[PDB]
Amino acid sequence: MFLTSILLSSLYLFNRILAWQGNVKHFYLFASNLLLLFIVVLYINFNTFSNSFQFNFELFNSLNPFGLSNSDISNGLLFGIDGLSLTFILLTVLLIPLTLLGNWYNINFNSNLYYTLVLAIGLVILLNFWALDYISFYILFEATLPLLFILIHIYGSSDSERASFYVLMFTLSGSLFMLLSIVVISIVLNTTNFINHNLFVLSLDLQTIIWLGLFIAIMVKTPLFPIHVWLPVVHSESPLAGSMILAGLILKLALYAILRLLLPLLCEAQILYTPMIYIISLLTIILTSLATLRQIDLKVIIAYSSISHMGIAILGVCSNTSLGIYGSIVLGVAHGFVSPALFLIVGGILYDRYHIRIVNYYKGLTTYMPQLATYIIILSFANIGTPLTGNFTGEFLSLQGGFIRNPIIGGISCISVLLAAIYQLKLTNKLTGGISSIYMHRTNDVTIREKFIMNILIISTLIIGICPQIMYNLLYWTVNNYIYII
Amino acid sequence: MFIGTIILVLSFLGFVFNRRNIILAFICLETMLLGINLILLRNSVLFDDISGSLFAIVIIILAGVESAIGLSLLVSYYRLRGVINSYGI
Amino acid sequence: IAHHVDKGSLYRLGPVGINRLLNKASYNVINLSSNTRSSLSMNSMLILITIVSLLLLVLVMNVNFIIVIPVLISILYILFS
Amino acid sequence: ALFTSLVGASGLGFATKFLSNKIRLKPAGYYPLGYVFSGVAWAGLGLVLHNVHQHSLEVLEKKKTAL
Amino acid sequence: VELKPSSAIQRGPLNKGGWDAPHALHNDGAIDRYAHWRTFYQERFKYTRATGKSTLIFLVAFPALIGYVAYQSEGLFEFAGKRRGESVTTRG
Amino acid sequence: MLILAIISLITFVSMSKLSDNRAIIRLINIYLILVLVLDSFLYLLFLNNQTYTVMGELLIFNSFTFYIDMLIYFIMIVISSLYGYNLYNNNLYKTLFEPKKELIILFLINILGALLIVHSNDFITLFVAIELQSYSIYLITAIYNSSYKASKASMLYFFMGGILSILIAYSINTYYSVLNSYTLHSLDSLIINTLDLNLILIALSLGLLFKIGIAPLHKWLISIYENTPILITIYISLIPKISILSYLVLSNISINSLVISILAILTLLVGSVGGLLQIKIKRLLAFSGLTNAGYMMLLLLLNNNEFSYLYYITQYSISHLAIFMIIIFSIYYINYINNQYNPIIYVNQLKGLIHDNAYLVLSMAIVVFSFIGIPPLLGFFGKLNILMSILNNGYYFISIVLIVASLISALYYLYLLNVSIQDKNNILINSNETVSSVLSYILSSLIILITFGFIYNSLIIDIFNVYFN
Amino acid sequence: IRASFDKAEEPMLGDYPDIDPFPAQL
Amino acid sequence: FHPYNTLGLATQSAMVGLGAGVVAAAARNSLATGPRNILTTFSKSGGVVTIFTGASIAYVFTYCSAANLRERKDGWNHMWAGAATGAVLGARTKLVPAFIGWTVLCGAACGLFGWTGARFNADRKASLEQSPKGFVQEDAHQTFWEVVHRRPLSLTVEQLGEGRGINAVPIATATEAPN
Ligand SMILES: CCCCCCCCCCCCCCCCCC(=O)OC[C@H](COP(=O)(O)OCCN)OC(=O)CCCCCCCCCCCCCCCCC
Ligand SMILES: CCCCCCCCCCCCCCCCCC(=O)OC[C@H](COP(=O)(O)OCCN)OC(=O)CCCCCCCCCCCCCCCCC
Ligand SMILES: CCCCCCCCCCCCCCCCCC(=O)OC[C@H](COP(=O)(O)OCCN)OC(=O)CCCCCCCCCCCCCCCCC
Ligand SMILES: CCCCCCCCCCCC(=O)OC[C@H](COP(=O)(O)OCC[N+](C)(C)C)OC(=O)CCCCCCCCCCC
Ligand SMILES: CCCCCCCCCCCC(=O)OC[C@H](COP(=O)(O)OCC[N+](C)(C)C)OC(=O)CCCCCCCCCCC
Ligand SMILES: CCCCCCCCCCCCO[C@H]1O[C@H](CO)[C@@H](O[C@H]2O[C@@H](CO)[C@H](O)[C@H](O)[C@@H]2O)[C@H](O)[C@H]1O
Ligand SMILES: CCCCCCCCCCCCO[C@H]1O[C@H](CO)[C@@H](O[C@H]2O[C@@H](CO)[C@H](O)[C@H](O)[C@@H]2O)[C@H](O)[C@H]1O
Repeated sequence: MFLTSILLSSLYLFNRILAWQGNVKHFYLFASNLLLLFIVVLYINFNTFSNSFQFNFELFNSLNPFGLSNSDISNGLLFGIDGLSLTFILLTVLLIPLTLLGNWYNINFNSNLYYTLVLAIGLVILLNFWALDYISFYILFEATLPLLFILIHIYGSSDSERASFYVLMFTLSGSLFMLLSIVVISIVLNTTNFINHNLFVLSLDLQTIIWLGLFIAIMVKTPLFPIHVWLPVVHSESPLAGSMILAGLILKLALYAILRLLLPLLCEAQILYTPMIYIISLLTIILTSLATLRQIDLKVIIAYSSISHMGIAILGVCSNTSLGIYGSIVLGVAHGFVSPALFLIVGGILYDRYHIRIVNYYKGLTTYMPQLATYIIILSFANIGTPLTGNFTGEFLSLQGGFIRNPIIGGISCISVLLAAIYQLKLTNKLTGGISSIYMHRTNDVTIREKFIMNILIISTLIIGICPQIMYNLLYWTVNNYIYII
Repeated sequence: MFIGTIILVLSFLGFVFNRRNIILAFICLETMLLGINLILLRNSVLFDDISGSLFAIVIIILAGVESAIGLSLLVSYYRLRGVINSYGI
Repeated sequence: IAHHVDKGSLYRLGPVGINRLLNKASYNVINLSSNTRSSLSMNSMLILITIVSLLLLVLVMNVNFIIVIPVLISILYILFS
Repeated sequence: ALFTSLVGASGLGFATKFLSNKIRLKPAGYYPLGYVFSGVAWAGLGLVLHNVHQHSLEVLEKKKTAL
Repeated sequence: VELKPSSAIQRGPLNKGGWDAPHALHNDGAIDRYAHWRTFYQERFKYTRATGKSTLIFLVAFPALIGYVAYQSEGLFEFAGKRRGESVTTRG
Repeated sequence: MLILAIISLITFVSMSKLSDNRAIIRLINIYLILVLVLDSFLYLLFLNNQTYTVMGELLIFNSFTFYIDMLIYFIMIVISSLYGYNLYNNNLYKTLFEPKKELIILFLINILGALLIVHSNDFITLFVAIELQSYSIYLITAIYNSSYKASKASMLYFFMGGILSILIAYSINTYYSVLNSYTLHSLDSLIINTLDLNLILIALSLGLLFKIGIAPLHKWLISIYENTPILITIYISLIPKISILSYLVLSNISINSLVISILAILTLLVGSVGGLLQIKIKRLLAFSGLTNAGYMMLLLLLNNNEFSYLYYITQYSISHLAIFMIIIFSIYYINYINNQYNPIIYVNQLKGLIHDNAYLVLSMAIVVFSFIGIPPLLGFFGKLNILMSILNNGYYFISIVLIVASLISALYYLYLLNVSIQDKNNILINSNETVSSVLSYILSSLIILITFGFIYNSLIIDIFNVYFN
Repeated sequence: IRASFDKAEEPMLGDYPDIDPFPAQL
Repeated sequence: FHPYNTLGLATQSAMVGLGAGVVAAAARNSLATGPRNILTTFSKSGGVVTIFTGASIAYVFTYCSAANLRERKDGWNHMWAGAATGAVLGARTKLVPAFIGWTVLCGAACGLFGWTGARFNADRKASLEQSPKGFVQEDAHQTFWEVVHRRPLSLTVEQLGEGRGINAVPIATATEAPN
């Protein structure tokens, strides 16, 4: 057979479906469920007894550009997975169909452009985890900006324009200093690959410099104090898939970037500059939580919580301990289950019904919208880290390791257990509480589409909250590769 | 080396500080080229070389063609406007 | 915090302050070739200034380089203030 | 490989014809023969680069052999 | 020739085509203004003697204190399994 | 091939009326394509960087110059199709974009002056060729003498280009006064160290560089690119910059200059800052050309700068043509025509273009994000190579200024895209007229290269590691 | 009564009405 | 290090900054719009003279002074000099916050400019191109740009310090049974 004939069959079927029924979302949903299954098959065929990278394929080689390279000289972009990358891959295929299905009926102008852009962002994120060299990572790290800008500017809310320039300029700023560090790596080592980059022991004085450019970027993407001011706006004015994709995956890229670029190399700079990281993560936690206590827009509040949980996860991964790695990862997974549910509730339910996000209108949903109340409270108690939910198991483990590295900072950061409860329950009480708002008339309870989504995002986090050990089969190497202890 | 530098400098200054008309600008360009050729021919004599005189004759050709093109461009400006006022280009 | 920091100084060291900073600096850059009355003498004077400034700047930075630096800070102020 | 390169260069050529049709605000299937002409033309371009690279690899290999 | 757009272009209105649903919110007019203000506070924020207090506190003093704490307590504590009499510190 | 073109066209155009001008442009377009196809095998002569001196020692031919020659021809077969293939066969677009008789001759003569510069090995050939490129481009600005602004433009460009030709000749005569030579091959490590020629060579670089808009003498060239017709602006803005920058890159004059570092920094700041408040398109794109001239100035200081220059000049030229072509296509969909020469001036006239032709905006976004340096578009792989070279040679403050300049320039680059994807009332629903085939295919091909040419980067690197090493 | 925090925000109100707060609980 | 001469450099710097003020004054008098003359140069000039002189005085005085107080040559000095220069330039706008802002941000920019070497040029021998690079051969001291497969442990303990997991000898071998 011909590879070209199979994809020509697919493209032909896609053209006919586009021409008969003038819509794509059925084909994209099919492709999304197909990718999920194919990734599951890769997990079936993935050996957990090997720290090596599997399913390697190289692209854009000199000899066979539009195919795959079997050469003895590799000058192209590399790809392949370890168990770390497979974890977030499973998170991304799991979310993409839901990010399309959270917008199945509310997009009515230029719909096919929207579902194209969503799938392109989701596929680009997926391939970023397969990346095995600094340059392929970077060119798939920066490829979401044009699509996010376009998506937000067209299908956004009132203040879409300001949000779109913010997601672009901030992320581009941090990315460019990442490019400088990568370029210094590339003119020194003369090789960029995530296979043998830990062997090369650069001088300390140069690790102290490369680290600054990598960390400037990761401050801007994660985000972290004091570059935490783009996230609330970009979430507030984005379409629902933009918010779900962002909070679920793009903020997890910063964590994958640390583990894959910054720790196996630059070890000595990590163990020297870790206390400055603890300063920054701690300020991120408390100040963003307290800033959340006095906000008015619903979607902005969920956004601030995302900054806090990422800042806890940075305490753990940057702690030089196994439990820190396994917690910071599980935070990223459970966060990418919980936060999309909340952004769905506050961005594709309430905003669809009443077209406003101010808390002052909302009150007394429990009377006419009870099922929405039940989901709000469950997700609120999972967000804050009620046990038997991954957002606790990850909080606890990261605070174990943060306490080990610096006990004072790792214990003064335990107040996140409180402050998360404050800024989330002050809101949940308002929504589920009181007499029905006079400003709001009645509308339907949650429909089955949204109930499907929230029940998936809750079953997944309850599972990893009940038996987190399932994820260890992929990560038992990764908890020890990135530990610099003599 | 002296006379050429002096004509060149004074003509550059009279090109730069001309608030009056434009023919002074044309003239200052031509005088700058003259002073260059004198510098170069003095050096060509002192070295007893020919490359200087070659570049000089080439400058004469190119400067004459420069003035031809410039004075067609001025004629185009004048076609459209009818008066070349003191402070117009 | 939420007002004076998250929406105060941290927008000033960012979108708001950079916007105002660029508003002025662009309006002072372009309001440099001031008079359109004669574009020729102005750009001609700009040649003479630049040539003189580079001859004198190189003179200063031959003898000492830690002195020309403030000359350049102030020039940037004059050009962008 | 050669065949992979030619199919890819033809794929860029179909994208040029398609994008050109859309910039004209036509249907994609306006003048199908343009797809064939763009295919062969870009295929020739990719073929030329294929032979240039082959000649260059041979040269460096010849440098090693005479060593 | 009078320079004007081509007459072959047939133009018309933009109909996004959404189904205009009933009014399920009663806008209030004052709440919306309070929200516009709390949302665009950044474009009116000015430096004064209280804004400066909060700014320098939360961006000079507290960061500097947390950093002094860290860079003193860097490699100090190490008390896994320690026992009576044994010191919990690695330094004095 | 150029010469036989220029010679034949003079006779053939004098014999020909005003009504054959488009067909004659089409002919020379196809002829240039046949040259570029059939004589392109001569790259073999430059194996292992074998370099040749010709006409005595006046000219120099290496792989650098040959690639620049092919690029100038590729530019000149696209710039000619814009005059020889009418977009729409309407009376408006006849009146708007009609070639003159002598235009094509002046284009080819400017091609010749461009190529004599890059191929020059002696200053005498440089002075003759820069005068040829300069005089031809005085006339090209002035050929549309039915406009007031172009008349003003050619006059200023004549005077302020004459002053710089004086500066160049003053520098050459000084070099000859010192050393009794017109050839830079008569330099070497001994003569550089032993003699105080720093002033005498920076004066050459500046006299050449102020002819391309380097700061703080940017304004006059920006007033010219704004005031001249759009299809002339697309030629004058590019070819002179390629020629002079290539001559200064090939001749390793200013290895570690402090003056050049200062001016190049100032260009990145000016071209990034002063282009933010601009409401007009051409001034916006001129400030863009300036900051890119800043980036390319920064590799005059390197001594190994060929790959980074060649990759950036190529993507710059491609993106520069494509964006001006998008602006030309969009004239059909606007509401107000401002002039017979500049139908489109203000950026706010492209409003709502997505609702008229969306794939034109897709092309604009690809091209804009290429200018900004967003991967996997070619602009990333071009600005990356510059960062590699300057950081490999020891410029750090300048790399930060470079990063900062890219960020600041995103704003005036995204102004176009932001207004384009905005919404508009009175959209287009149908139009029985159709844009030309060739110009669409050319625009598409440039878009597809900006997008997918990252696939060939290794292949280009291999060819470079043979023919340039 | 206007408290400290509520009259440190005087320079910023612009056009907004400078209301005298009264808690609803009273 | 070798100390700086504060007053000698400050007097040169002030005369230089006065001269630059004279040049910018004359250039403004020529480039300006309205009726002017040889009198307006120092009357109608927007403080170009005091700008240049105060900046050059404050910058060079602070750099040489703090180079002599810290008794070193480094970037922190250029930061303090840019901090003074920002104070001077920002004193012109008669506001406290803009004065503080001009100081801090001019100081950070000059402080970065001293971090990178206090030059717009390049050293050209400390650079990577003209310096040893790649893998060091045989146990030799690891320079800046050089790469190493295996690093010494004594050098690690010194550069970093002991504790926080990092020790003079590994943990197993330290706690191996003497058997
Ligand atoms: C060898 C040493 C060289 C090293 C470089 C040293 C740097 C010297 C810089 C001086 C050169 C002149 C440039 C000064 C900026 C020009 C405009 C200005 O004067 O700033 C004032 C501006 C005013 O804001 P406002 O008060 O609201 O408006 C009324 C003003 N009459 O202020 C504001 O808008 C508010 C400012 C808030 C703070 C924003 C901080 C942003 C910092 C990142 C800047 C990145 C962009 C750099 C732009 C470069 C422009 C030259
Ligand atoms: C074209 C129009 C026609 C008019 C022509 C007018 C005559 C033209 C004059 C010369 C040509 C113009 C030169 C343009 C300015 C650029 C000069 C330049 O950049 O050269 C700098 C160069 C050193 O720079 P670089 O090589 O980059 O770095 C290594 C440093 N070791 O090399 C140098 O170091 C420069 C040498 C330093 C000495 C400079 C001489 C200055 C002497 C003036 C003293 C004035 C007295 C005091 C003030 C008087 C006022 C009262
Ligand atoms: C006489 C006695 C001599 C004594 C011996 C010592 C003398 C030393 C003299 C030093 C040189 C002083 C020259 C002063 C600059 C020229 C004055 C000037 O006005 O420049 C700007 C000029 C006119 O502007 P103006 O009319 O004032 O209108 C302002 C509204 N924007 O408009 C212009 O376009 C001309 C600009 C000229 C610029 C020259 C090149 C400067 C390079 C910039 C440095 C950037 C590097 C730093 C970058 C840091 C990055 C953050
Ligand atoms: C541990 C994993 C999850 C376990 C499964 C829990 C969900 C089962 C479905 C509950 C449906 C229900 O409780 O009804 C939803 C009730 C309705 O109140 P009502 O009694 O029906 O009267 C109706 C009268 N209204 C209409 C006036 C109210 O809405 C509420 O008032 C909000 C209270 C939410 C209670 C949440 C149950 C406890 C779960 C907390 C665990 C985190
Ligand atoms: C050359 C026409 C340029 C016109 C513009 C079109 C771009 C063509 C680029 C081919 C260059 C080459 O193939 O050459 C590679 C050259 C040196 O090789 P060479 O000595 O010139 O031999 C070439 C012999 N040809 C002419 C017969 C083939 O390396 C370089 O530094 C070029 C860097 C260019 C980066 C731009 C990439 C654009 C993607 C191209 C997808 C087809
Ligand atoms: C509210 C806004 C106003 C407050 C703004 C606060 C911002 C911080 C500005 C103060 C910076 C002072 O920075 C200070 O630190 C450095 C070291 O860190 C000191 O310099 C010290 O550096 C060390 C190296 O680290 C040297 O070996 C040497 O021992 C020296 O004493 C300088 O004396 C000064 O530069
Ligand atoms: C944000 C990240 C990107 C920002 C851009 C900057 C990244 C590039 C790194 C800058 C490297 C500067 O490094 C420069 O100073 C180091 C010392 O530290 C010097 O290194 C040399 O120092 C001397 C002591 O003076 C010692 O012998 C040392 O062994 C070495 O030989 C080099 O002369 C030079 O390499």
